[PDB]
Amino acid sequence: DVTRCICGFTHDDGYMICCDKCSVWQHIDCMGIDRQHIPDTYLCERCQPRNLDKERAVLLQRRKR
Amino acid sequence: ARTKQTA
Ligand SMILES: [Zn+2]
Ligand SMILES: [Zn+2]
Repeated sequence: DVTRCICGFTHDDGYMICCDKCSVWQHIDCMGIDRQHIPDTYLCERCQPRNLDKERAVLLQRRKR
Repeated sequence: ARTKQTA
């Protein structure tokens, strides 16, 4: 029941994905996950470090509040 | 993966 996305927003935007290791939920749009290409296994950006555009995530989520 | 699509 924990949300921790790179955008920092805690609302549910209608399409989220759960880290298989730490169980936090993230918005697929923020994480650049294509709804047509959901992976079998998913790890968040802490459990599988990688670079993402945080500012893009924030601006996308602002208009979803 | 586990996802959720809240409507
Ligand atoms: Zn997000
Ligand atoms: Zn994780």
